[PDB]
Amino acid sequence: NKTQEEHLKEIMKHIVKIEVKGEEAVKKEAAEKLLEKVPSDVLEMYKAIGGKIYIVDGDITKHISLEALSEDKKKIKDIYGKDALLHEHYVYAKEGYEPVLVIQSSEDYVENTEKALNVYYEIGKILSRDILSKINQPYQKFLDVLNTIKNASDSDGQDLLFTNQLKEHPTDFSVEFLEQNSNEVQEVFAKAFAYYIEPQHRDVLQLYAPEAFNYMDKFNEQEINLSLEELKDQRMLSRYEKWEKIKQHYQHWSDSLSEEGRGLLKKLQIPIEPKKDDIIHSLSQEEKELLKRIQIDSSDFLSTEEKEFLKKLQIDILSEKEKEFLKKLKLDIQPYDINQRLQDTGGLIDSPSINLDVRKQYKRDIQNIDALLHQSIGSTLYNKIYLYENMNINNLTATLGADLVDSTDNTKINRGIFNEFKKNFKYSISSNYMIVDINERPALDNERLKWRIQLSPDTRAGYLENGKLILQRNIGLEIKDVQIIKQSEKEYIRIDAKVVPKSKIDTKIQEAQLNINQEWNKALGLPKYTKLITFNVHNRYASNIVESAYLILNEWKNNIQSDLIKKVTNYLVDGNGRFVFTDITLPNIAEQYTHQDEIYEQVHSKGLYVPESRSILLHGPSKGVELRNDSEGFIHEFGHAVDDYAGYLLDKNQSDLVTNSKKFIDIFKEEGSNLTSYGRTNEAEFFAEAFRLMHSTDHAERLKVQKNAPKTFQFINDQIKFI
Amino acid sequence: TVPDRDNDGIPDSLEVEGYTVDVKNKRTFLSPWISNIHEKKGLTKYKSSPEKWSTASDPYSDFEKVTGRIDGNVSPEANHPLVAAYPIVHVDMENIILSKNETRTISKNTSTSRTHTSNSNSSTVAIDHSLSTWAETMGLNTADTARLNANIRYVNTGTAPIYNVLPTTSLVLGKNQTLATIKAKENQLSQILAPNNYYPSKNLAPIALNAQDDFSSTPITMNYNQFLELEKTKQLRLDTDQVYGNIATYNFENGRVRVDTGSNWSEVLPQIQETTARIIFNGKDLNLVERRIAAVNPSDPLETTKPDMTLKEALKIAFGFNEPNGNLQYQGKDITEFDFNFDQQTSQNIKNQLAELNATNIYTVLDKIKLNAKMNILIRDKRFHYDRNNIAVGADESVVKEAHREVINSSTEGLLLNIDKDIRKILSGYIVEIEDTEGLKEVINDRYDMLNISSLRQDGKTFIDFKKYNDKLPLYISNPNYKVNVYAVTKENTIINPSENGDTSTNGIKKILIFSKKGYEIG
Amino acid sequence: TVPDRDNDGIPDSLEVEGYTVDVKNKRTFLSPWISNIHEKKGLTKYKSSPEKWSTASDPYSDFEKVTGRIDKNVSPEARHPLVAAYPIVHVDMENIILSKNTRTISKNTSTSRTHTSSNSNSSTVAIDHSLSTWAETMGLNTADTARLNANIRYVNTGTAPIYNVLPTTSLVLGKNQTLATIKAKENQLSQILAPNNYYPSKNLAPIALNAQDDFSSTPITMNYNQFLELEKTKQLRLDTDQVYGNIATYNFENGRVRVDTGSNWSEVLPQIQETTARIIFNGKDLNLVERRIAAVNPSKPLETTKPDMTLKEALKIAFGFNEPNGNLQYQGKDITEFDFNFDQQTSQNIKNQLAELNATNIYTVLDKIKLNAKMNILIRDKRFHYDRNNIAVGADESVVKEAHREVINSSTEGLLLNIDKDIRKILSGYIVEIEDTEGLKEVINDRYDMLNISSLRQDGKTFIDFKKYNDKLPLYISNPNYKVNVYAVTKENTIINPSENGDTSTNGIKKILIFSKKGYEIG
Ligand SMILES: [Ca+2]
Ligand SMILES: [Ca+2]
Ligand SMILES: [Ca+2]
Ligand SMILES: [Ca+2]
Ligand SMILES: [Zn+2]
Repeated sequence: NKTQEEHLKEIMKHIVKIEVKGEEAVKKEAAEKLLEKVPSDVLEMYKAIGGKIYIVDGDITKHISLEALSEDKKKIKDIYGKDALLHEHYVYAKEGYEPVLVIQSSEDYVENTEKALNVYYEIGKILSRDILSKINQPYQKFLDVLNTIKNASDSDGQDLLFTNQLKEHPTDFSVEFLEQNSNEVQEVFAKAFAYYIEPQHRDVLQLYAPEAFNYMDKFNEQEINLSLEELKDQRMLSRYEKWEKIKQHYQHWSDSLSEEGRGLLKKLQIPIEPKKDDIIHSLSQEEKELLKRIQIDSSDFLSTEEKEFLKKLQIDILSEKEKEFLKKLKLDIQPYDINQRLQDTGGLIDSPSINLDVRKQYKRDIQNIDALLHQSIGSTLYNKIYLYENMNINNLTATLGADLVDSTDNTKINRGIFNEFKKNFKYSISSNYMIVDINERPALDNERLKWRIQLSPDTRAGYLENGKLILQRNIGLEIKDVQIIKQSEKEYIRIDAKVVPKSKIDTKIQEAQLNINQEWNKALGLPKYTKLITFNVHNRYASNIVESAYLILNEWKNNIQSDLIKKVTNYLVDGNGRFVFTDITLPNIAEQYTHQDEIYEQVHSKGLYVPESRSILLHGPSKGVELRNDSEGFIHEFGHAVDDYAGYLLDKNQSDLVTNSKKFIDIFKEEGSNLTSYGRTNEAEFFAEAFRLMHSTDHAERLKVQKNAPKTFQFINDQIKFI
Repeated sequence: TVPDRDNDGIPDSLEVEGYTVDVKNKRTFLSPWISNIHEKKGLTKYKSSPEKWSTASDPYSDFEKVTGRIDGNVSPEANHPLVAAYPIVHVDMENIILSKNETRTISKNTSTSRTHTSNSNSSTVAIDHSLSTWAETMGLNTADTARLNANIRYVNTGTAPIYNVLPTTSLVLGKNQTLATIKAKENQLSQILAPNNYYPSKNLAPIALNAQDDFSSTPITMNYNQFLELEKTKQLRLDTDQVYGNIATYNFENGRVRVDTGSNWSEVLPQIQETTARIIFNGKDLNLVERRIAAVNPSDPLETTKPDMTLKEALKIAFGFNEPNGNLQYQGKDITEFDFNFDQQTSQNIKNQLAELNATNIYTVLDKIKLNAKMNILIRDKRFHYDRNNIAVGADESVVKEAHREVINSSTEGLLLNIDKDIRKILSGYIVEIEDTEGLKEVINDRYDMLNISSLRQDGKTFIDFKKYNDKLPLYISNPNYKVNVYAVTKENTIINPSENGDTSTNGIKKILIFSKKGYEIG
Repeated sequence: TVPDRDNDGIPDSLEVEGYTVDVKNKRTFLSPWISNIHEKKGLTKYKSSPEKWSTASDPYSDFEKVTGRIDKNVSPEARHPLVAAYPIVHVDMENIILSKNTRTISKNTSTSRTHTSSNSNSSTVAIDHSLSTWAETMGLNTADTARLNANIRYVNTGTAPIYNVLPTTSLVLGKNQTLATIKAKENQLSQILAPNNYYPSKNLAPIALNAQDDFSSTPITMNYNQFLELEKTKQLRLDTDQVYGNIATYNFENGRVRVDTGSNWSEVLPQIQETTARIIFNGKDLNLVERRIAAVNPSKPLETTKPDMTLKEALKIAFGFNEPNGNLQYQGKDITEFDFNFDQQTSQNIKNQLAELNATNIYTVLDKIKLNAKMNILIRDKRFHYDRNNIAVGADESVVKEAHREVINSSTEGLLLNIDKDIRKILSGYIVEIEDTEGLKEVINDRYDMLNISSLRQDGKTFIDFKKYNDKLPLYISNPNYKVNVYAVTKENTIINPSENGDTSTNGIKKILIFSKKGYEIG
């Protein structure tokens, strides 16, 4: 316990002094103790935009740089909204193209909260009005903060951070309001910065308005360094000094290059296009006569470019046994692309879904590229490195790739689809080769996603001369923040990521797999160790494919009664069933080439039922030609599963499906011509289409099958009677 | 971290710049003063001293005053850190009964009041002199000896309770003839004496001097000359010391408030009396109320570190003045109705502060007058006239006549009219006379002590009685043309003895005409 | 790592080289003396001793004295480190009655604190002798025994308060006949006796010897020889000892000041009286005011580490002398109007320090005279005469005439004028005679005990009353040719008894006229 002479020692430690430095040295040291609390980043940015820090004495209107101010600008309202005059006040900041910070010096900045609070308010007003208004900030993130503040239950944040004009605004805050009232948003950001910096009021700003506290805390931790580097991006000499340091560091690996390495890098840049005479001379037989007479614009297996290439090959010289030659000649005209092979395989370059020596040439060239990419990044010439990428949305998803951008003006982002995008985009896995940039270049018209990669100390890469860099294979990326920016009046998406090893991301996916298996055995009544859901995921949009499985299976659960679910899933558990929710290509998850007969008979589409092993696939990025979302794709494949299980309940030694019986082919020729065009190809697709549309979300699509095919409705409701 | 010189629980910059206690989701939160919120809620801007564990030198700290962790009996204007909490006990005597030491006895009902002359407290008993010679009733010789007996009640007007101890009261006749000394029996009674309450409180029996129960206490006795002077002056005088006993303090581990034996009032009152500025005020119901506000003593380095206290802010935090539309006022009663009496040294200081500001009207510059410690300010009411003890004993004739403007039920049984509760105090009686048309006036209670004809009724008004000294008969109106004057006398004009010539009649008594009506249906 | 030998809380270089206590942004702040900053603000340059916990050897430390962390009752001129804070208590006797163990005599006595040519505080009671033989009036034979009874008030004049214990006063008649011994009632009163206050205070009842409610007090009695000596001398003497109870200390943990049971005034007074120089002074209101200032003692090696104390700085820090324009003065009163009295040892020392400096006049060399410990200096006013007790008991004729010279009224009924409150302490009354031009004088109240015609007035200007002892009738001259002479009598000339011849006349009273007018219209 403390005795009394110890209290004498504490109170003399606060009271007694030994050295007095006069006036002006303490005047100088009080000002630096004032400016020590501010992050150094905004001082460096105020240094870079052309600002001067003037610690003066006496009056502040008597300084030279504030001489030409009018009578009107000398009426200043402080942090609390009350009146002041500039010959009475002590800090003013000059606006425009040459800003000036003027601070009256005194010994009252060391202990007081008020004067230091007003100084940090003026510094925050500089930050909101000058630095951030050169990269078009504040923006939609801070508008979400503002609408969270003014739609609260309690009315203390509105009193603390808003003026009277922002109170009486009856609706919410749109981006029009940030356009034509940007100075009010600047005042609000300044006031939040002021209450966050001064360490007496930090707990008060946490208590009265917590969301502004979270915003400013995450801002002063990460976004201020990111914004300083993006402000240096607007300047050219910083770009070329970063260019200089990267070229000097990566000089010796470009000095240790051979001709074969440069040829491999250039063949990794562009696809090796196929030539046409080597295609035509390859046949020379009856095969030329099968290529010569053919319905070009009738078969639905090849794309537009591929049918045009075959139309180009007719001038270089049918749903029957000729189209197998089309399946075989689909892979024959595809360019030698390393990126497409790495993008489609998902790490298994031994997947035998293409030709033999082409697979071997792929594998040897990929091992050559990975063996040449051996140089680490860990160096002493630089601090944190910010490497960019412009990427298309269609490389991640085709479900949101069309409705991301609004239809009225194509320079906006639709906010509902943006929140659907933002909801579960937590991480990323880079299997293919990220050809990244050193500095910023503007994007192509299809590419609104503007990545920004922060590296690792163990990043392995190689250098190119034209202003690019390439990353290696199997890199883990954990997403930090996804926000809408504006650049040159075109609204975009900015995405940050942070490099992690692959084992953490696959550990997360293993944990999520075990959790979804426990939950959907618990909801279906199945054995403890059954593996019914699995994830073979390796691509960039991994997290949303992991998270969207829950919505897919719940929507399949809600659209069908529970008895058919239980019975057909019991059949699938008996037949080694899975529900592969993957985002890699369909012939490469190894539930499908372990039962097919030919390589060119492989299938790539939305959902797929493997008849021998009783599996249901799904594809992540790709969107169906018919479907509206993936949940109808899962019901669409559960249709084929019900077809197989009904084919087993006619005879346990006979045909696999109930639609191959001739007791449904008559109904398929009677009522198979009143519904959508996808099922019209043959009987099984109409079967799955009827089973998809009978269990719709809204009941009117269920009632269309009631009105158009009533006997098929009665037959399908007799096919549920198999229990 | 954050510097804390005094270890009271509040940091320094909050104590110099204003702090307040806010509650958000049922948790006490100590905040810097942010004026754009805290005026809308109605919270209060406190200020205190960075280097004192209690600013007004009273036993309760700064933090325990601003947060409510304090003894619950402490008055609400003593919760501010700048207002001192300390008890003020005087003695209230209700009636006296005089008897001969063996009817021959006297029983009168007295009206006592607290005094303040030009630190210790006292009270002055005015024995009622009207009807119901004292030596004739008692039958006393020159060789007599008298016995005195009364009923007292201890009353607290301070801002802090007193636990288990009562003071030691001396009884003074005249100037310095001590008749008796009153002490509290058994020395520890297990009682409580809250601020603005009595002991024993108004619904129990009063403490009797030498009661019917006990015998062994000292009989109060007088000689003949003391009884002569007491028949002359009708006025005793109580004096009370300042032994108040231990203090109730707070505990943080269980919230209990207990009488701590290691802390006493008699060693903390001579600090409050040395570092505060005392303001006395009687605008409530003409009883004197004393408060002490902490102020800056310029020649003492730990006393210049208190906040600066203007006289406006002192009146606001002490007595509940507020300014609705600029004019500072007390429940409608504006401050131009109030005097300012000073003692000598603070009159010198106020005159120097007014000469410095180049202003002459003190009622207009109250936000600029600074208070220093060791002052004495007396704020009285302008309407009344005060005697040697600052007690209202007189008035001007205008308000006394305007007290009797509002009539209710006039008849010949008496007068029942609505009268104000402040103007009942200064009035001591009424004189009632019959005037003919011809010019003869016949006073109907022709003695100095038949003036107690008014009597309060419990609904809240007084009923004058005409029957009371006319042999319980109504007013004889033979000819209702001529009229009856019934009018009043003030305590500074009242006679309390027979005259030196022996004149018992109502002549020589000053008077204020309040009433003359015709006699028929108007009256 | 900071040098601190005395453990008081201030480093050493601050204490030898000068330091000051400043308050800046409402915070205490102790710092070295830097002249170009601190001379402008009006701060005080303090110095002290690095090896004493208290420089004047009183129980308050140097840090607690300079910063204000002290019991607030300590007088403002004892907050300097060099002035010693300690109580000085004597006994003030108001009035006496002599009764026979009406026929009892009652007089009003006027006592004063004396200092003859350090231990104990004696006071000399002067009994009034005017009109109310004492042996006749009490009816006393040879074998009588008288009884004494009076009223006293303990009065402090020091610089530090006394808690709970009053001293023990002896009552001495004549030279060394002890009459009785006055002790404290009840052995604890639970009071405080501050500096410059009376116990009981001026608005309560005095402490009575052999009180009414007490009975176990021993009767204070006399025999016949002592009674005749008391009548023929009109004087007592009160010798008070120095038991002063405990000391209030300051608790650094929570700002509390309480009476400490382990620290005592009886063990720190004989160090104050051994290391400090005493300067007694009576310029303020002609009472002997004792102070002690810390000073060097050259033959002691822990006493030469005190600061060097001149006599100018001693007067400035103890008594509030100031030099506005180079002339050192006391609120306008200049120090060429004060004399210096010494005792023998310090007289020899001052003569050596003057013969060193080649100076002859002390009043021009006061900033060069160095004090040392155990000196004794007495500073008295030049205008008055003094007796052995150093009470002001007379003046010259010129200053009395020139003080009375501004006369307001002079007629055949009295005389009213303005008189100063210093000259009203040396006059025992007034008498008026009529002197004939052939040489016949006519004293109108020709007795030694009808002098008290003067009365203090509510105007403050006394009226010499010609009426009261002329059979309540004014003066009629028969011829305005011969003159009217009124004259005051001064206290060294006032006779208190008849002579051995039983004379009651006016001869023998050495006159000092305040009046010289021929009797007619001039006066
Ligand atoms: Ca504090
Ligand atoms: Ca405090
Ligand atoms: Ca020291
Ligand atoms: Ca020292
Ligand atoms: Zn189809």
